[PDB]
Amino acid sequence: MAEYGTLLQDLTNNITLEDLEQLKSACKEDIPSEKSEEITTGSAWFSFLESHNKLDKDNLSYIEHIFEISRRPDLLTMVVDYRTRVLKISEEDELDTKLTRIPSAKKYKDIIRQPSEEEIIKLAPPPKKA
Repeated sequence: MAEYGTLLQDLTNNITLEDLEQLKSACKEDIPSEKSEEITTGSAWFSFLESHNKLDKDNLSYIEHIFEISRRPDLLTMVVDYRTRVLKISEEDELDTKLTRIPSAKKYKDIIRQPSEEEIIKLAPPPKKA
């Protein structure tokens, strides 16, 4: 999920305001013009997209299309290459399986799973004054 954030950020880094409008132009059919006005960045778009059902942490099919229909294979390439690269890392077997709440396979949330890994938390370099 983090790589995905950076992925979008990476193409966003290569995303020009002009290029975005091209994406937006292509997205005129998928994304509303009322929101296109505030899409001054790939981040602004992805954020809107994220805020909406246009872009999940792993769903880039619609965006990858934008990058495809638009004449900017450089951004698409990052998304495309990332798709496989992160997929090659996060080699999930239950990706094709639509099983959600399956205590017989999937793990329930009755157990409290904390995301704060305080074990390897000392490896972070925060800008706090000593």
